[PDB]
Amino acid sequence: CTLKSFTVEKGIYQTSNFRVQPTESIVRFPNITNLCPFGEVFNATRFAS
Amino acid sequence: AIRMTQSPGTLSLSPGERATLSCRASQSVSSSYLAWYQQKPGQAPRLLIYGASSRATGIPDRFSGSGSGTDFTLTISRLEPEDFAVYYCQQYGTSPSWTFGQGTKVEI
Ligand SMILES: *[C@@H]1O[C@H](CO)[C@@H](O)[C@H](O)[C@H]1NC(C)=O
Repeated sequence: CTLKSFTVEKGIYQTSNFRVQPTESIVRFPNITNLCPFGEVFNATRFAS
Repeated sequence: AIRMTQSPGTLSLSPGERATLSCRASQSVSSSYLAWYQQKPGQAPRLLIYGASSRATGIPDRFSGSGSGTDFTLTISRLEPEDFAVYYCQQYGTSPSWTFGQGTKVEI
């Protein structure tokens, strides 16, 4: 397929690339224990000028 | 632990007058996290004010909230036959640490 031919002559042909695929996914976020106070911004009684 | 107290202990007024209830905090409480509830006997608390100045859905405009720091105020401009029930002030937040007042009773 790389040579686009059904006959292959004697030689060495680079046909593809090899890649070790990942095994699993890792997530590392900071150890945070607070909720963002978005209520007092989006739910304020009076927005500023 | 913040302590929320209410004044007066019992408020006696006639219908059509002006009612003012005060909530005192042992510390400085953010005005964004103060609520006012009205509870008639035999019922669940009804949220009147949140954010210390915003009225819940269906609340008559005769109720108003104000204040900051340690002093917060719930003002009823014109008492009505339905506006005579217990009143609580609550301090809350985005953290699991809330507090309630001891209750102020408005009577005829
Ligand atoms: C994250 O913090 C909590 C305390 O807030 C602690 O109990 C927990 O062990 C911490 N976790 C890590 C991975 O540091």
